[PDB]
Amino acid sequence: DITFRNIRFRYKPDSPVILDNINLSIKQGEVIGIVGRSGSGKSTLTKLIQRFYIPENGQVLIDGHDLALADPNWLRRQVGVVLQDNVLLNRSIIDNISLANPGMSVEKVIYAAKLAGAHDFISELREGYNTIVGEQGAGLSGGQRQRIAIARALVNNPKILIFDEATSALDYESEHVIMRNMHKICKGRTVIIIAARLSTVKNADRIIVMEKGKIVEQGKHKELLSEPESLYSYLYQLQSD
Amino acid sequence: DITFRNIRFRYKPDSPVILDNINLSIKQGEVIGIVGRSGSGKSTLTKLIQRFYIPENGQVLIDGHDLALADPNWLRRQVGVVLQDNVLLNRSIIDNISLANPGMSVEKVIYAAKLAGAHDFISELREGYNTIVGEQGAGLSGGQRQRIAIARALVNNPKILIFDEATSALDYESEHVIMRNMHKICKGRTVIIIAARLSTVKNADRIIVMEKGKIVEQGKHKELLSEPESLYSYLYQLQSD
Ligand SMILES: Nc1ncnc2c1ncn2[C@@H]1O[C@H](COP(=O)(O)OP(=O)(O)OP(=O)(O)O)[C@@H](O)[C@H]1O
Ligand SMILES: Nc1ncnc2c1ncn2[C@@H]1O[C@H](COP(=O)(O)OP(=O)(O)OP(=O)(O)O)[C@@H](O)[C@H]1O
Ligand SMILES: [Mg+2]
Ligand SMILES: [Mg+2]
Repeated sequence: DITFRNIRFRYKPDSPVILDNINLSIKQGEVIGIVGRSGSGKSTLTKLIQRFYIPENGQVLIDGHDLALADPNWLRRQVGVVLQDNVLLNRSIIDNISLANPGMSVEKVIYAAKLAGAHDFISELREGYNTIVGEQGAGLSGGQRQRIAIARALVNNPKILIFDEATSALDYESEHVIMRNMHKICKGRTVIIIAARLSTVKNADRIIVMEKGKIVEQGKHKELLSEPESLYSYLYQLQSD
Repeated sequence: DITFRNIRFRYKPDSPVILDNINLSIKQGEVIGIVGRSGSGKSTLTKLIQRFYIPENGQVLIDGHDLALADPNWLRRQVGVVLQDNVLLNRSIIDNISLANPGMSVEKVIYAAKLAGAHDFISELREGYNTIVGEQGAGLSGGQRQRIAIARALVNNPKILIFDEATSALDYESEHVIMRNMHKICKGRTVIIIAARLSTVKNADRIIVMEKGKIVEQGKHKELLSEPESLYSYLYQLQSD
């Protein structure tokens, strides 16, 4: 349902090759984890899904549609991206979550906040969902902001959801709620998670290991650990050393 | 050399109490980990060490100097903070690292970059340290940007170095490099590390567990892990399973 075929990418005609002959099929309903060293090409890979950039070689396809000849506006709607950092607008928490669709009532707002694990702390603020967030973003803490951003992205409701280190600063309990809810979140859609914390993607249907712009290893968490000399094993065994 | 006595803090006279009756002493040269749930008061604690805000009861002292009497110019040179997200200026890597002390010898810049684990990727670039970074912050990757920021802070050379989730989006190898270099990073200084990944603060001299604006637990990695009912043990058990 999402296909990378013979993808070769570099940023400038002078730039070194960033993505080197990548081939990948991601079928609808799959949770895909993407791991690898800092600078290996994880983010660049997700940018071709959005067509901020075009490859010099190969094709990107969604549902059999070549993105190179697809409608620009159509593609924008299909992809929702949650980054590491998120600025919230100087308005209420409910308004911030409902950005993509007001008129959508309090219940689907709360459900989105319950999925993101935000409803608890919002209920215990005095002003509640009517709490006006900062003129810069953070009248709240980093993780609270980030959970509001996740709740908003769920309301946005794209058919392709990209988490780019979205949870890596959240505490284990907070991330667990979101990863526990991943079964409801990815119903009828594709979820792509780029993680530095390997434990985040432990239950992905497929984990992709990037190195120097190549998909170097692949499989489930336990399948990747079967080879002790694998790159995935080396990073995993660095958890506490 | 860092003391909190009977600290009560809130952000506004309207705001609820964030930090309550906190007492903390951190001697010179130590490496301190701070852990806790999102919204527990970790960032707030470090904000008072810079006097962005002032308490209603209690005192903050650095090297025996009450911050109510401190020179604001002095304190900024004393406390250097690396956050989760960092902006680079649209100029060369060496100009970005050198910002605080330009004209400083090139091998001191390179040394700081080696401690951050940035030297290897910078050298592999076509233009090396002379590479003009993002027309935004980064024509680099997030983790590359982050390691440049860490190097920049080491060059600032503060007596107190605060990492607020600075490594949480770094891969296990890049973070391991920084933590192995920690024994050189904290030569003649104190280092405070806020992390969601509890493995990051494993070898810290002391670990501080925050919960709802209070220091609930305090000790060494395994001393805290030994407690059958402690929050630290509960949070660690959420990592492995
Ligand atoms: N705008 C850009 N122009 C030129 N090169 C870039 C640009 N953005 C990234 N790169 C380069 O492409 C390579 C991969 O970058 P990418 O952001 O995809 O890596 P990443 O795996 O997401 O890194 P991290 O894990 O640190 O976020 C790196 O060598 C990086 O320097
Ligand atoms: N600028 C601010 N104004 C008012 N309240 C704030 C501000 N920053 C944080 N708070 C509130 O103070 C409490 C503690 O915030 P703090 O940022 O210290 O938590 P934290 O432990 O750093 O969380 P995280 O791990 O998510 O960053 C939270 O309940 C938050 O809503
Ligand atoms: Mg990236
Ligand atoms: Mg914080």
